[PDB]
Amino acid sequence: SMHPGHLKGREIGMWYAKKQ
DNA sequence: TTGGGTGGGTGGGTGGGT
Repeated sequence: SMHPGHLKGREIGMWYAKKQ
């Protein structure tokens, strides 16, 4: 409800690698 | 043959690889 999760690859790593 | 640890693992492996 806050993170993508549906992303695959650097897509999610560059979306918020800052975890949460 | 579909990224890498020049990002992290109280994001996850019902996402893929080193």
